[PDB]
Amino acid sequence: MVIATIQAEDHSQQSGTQQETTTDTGGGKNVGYIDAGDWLSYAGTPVNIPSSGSYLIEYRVASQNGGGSLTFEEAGGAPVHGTIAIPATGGWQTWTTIQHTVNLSAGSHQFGIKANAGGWNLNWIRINKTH
Ligand SMILES: O[C@@H]1[C@@H](O)[C@H](O[C@@H]2CO[C@@H](O[C@@H]3CO[C@@H](O[C@@H]4CO[C@@H](O)[C@H](O)[C@H]4O)[C@H](O)[C@H]3O)[C@H](O)[C@H]2O)OC[C@H]1O
Ligand SMILES: [Ca+2]
Ligand SMILES: [Ca+2]
Ligand code: NA
Ligand code: NA
Repeated sequence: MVIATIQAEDHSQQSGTQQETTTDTGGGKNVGYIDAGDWLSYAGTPVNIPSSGSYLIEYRVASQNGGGSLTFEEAGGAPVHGTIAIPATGGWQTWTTIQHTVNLSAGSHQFGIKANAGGWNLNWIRINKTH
């Protein structure tokens, strides 16, 4: 069951990135020009987690050459929830969905993403129940 879909471009604050038009399914925009140090805050749109436990986080990503990684966290940087490697997809607008699990406490969260290594674009993020 889906808890939230967050379009990557709908950040309340950011550093070092730029929006661009995406040709991915559904159109709209993606965040691009993501490099080490860059970040996206979704603190403006808190998401409610109904119960403590495991959640599946999905990211809609594109990467010409691979090598990227990100850290999913609360905005401001702590606690950190998890990290994920972003694979090469064949190009900047060739999209795939990647995923990992993290533990989240129940209640209102203000999420953020920190790029540890660049080379990827982000269309949206999705938070899902597991159990
Ligand atoms: O006396 C009564 C007033 O208190 C009441 O005012 C309402 C109070 O609630 C207001 O909504 C608030 C707005 O802030 C939200 O938290 C933010 C969530 O995003 C975060 O990024 C940010 O940092 C937080 O500050 C909070 O959840 C929400 O409840 C509302 O706008 C006011 O109208 O009005 C009725 C009076 O009788
Ligand atoms: Ca950048
Ligand atoms: Ca988008
Ligand atoms: Na492409
Ligand atoms: Na980089």
